[PDB]
Amino acid sequence: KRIYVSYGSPVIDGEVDDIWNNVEWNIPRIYSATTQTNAKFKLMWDDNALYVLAEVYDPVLNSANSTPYQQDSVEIFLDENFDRAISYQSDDLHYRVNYNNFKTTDAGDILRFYTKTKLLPDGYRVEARIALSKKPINGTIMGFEFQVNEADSSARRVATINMFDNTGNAWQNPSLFGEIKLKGRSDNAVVPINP
Ligand SMILES: OC[C@H]1O[C@@H](O[C@H]2[C@H](O)[C@@H](O)[C@H](O)O[C@@H]2CO)[C@H](O)[C@@H](O)[C@@H]1O
Ligand SMILES: [Ca+2]
Ligand SMILES: [Ca+2]
Ligand SMILES: [Ca+2]
Repeated sequence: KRIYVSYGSPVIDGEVDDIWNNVEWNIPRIYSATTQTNAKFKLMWDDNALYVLAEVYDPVLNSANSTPYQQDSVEIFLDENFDRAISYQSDDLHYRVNYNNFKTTDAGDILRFYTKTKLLPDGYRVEARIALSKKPINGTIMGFEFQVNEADSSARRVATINMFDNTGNAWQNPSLFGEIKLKGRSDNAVVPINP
């Protein structure tokens, strides 16, 4: 299915901008296995970028495994041109950041990826910017996926949570991503914001 993304320009600092409160939480509900770990994320776009704000409830944080996706982490997938190819094109993106803000790319220039995290009681927050290369406009559709890796005290991934793909294959297959449609940018810009 499809998430409608509002226009707006958050500050990347791991803090919840006022403007995030005007936008709805998306709840990923596709669990590989049962787990106490849950998550929610909000999206926003501006002329230059896509923005993700993710909160994970996860009582045990682990990143001791040297395999990135075997650490408690979130992953963001983007099919920017909306090709929906069955294998990764050169505009496809697959990014990951752990609760300590350690970033990895599986596909795409990591110079486009800017993140902050914050430890919360019972979990963590990720706040992420992805620089877009196609100038987005109202009505732009992109393919998107969101994933949480849940690791336990044995230093190994024990579960995944996905928004859209239930088949383990988003890392290989962009056609599996869901859809985001960008809306809400004014046609006139601003004028004089009066004092
Ligand atoms: O199914 C094993 C497969 O995993 C690839 O790792 C994936 C991971 O399974 C997935 O959940 C996450 O989205 O992305 C990584 C992409 O690295 C692994 O790299 C393959 O060698 C392996 O066959
Ligand atoms: Ca912020
Ligand atoms: Ca693509
Ligand atoms: Ca965990």
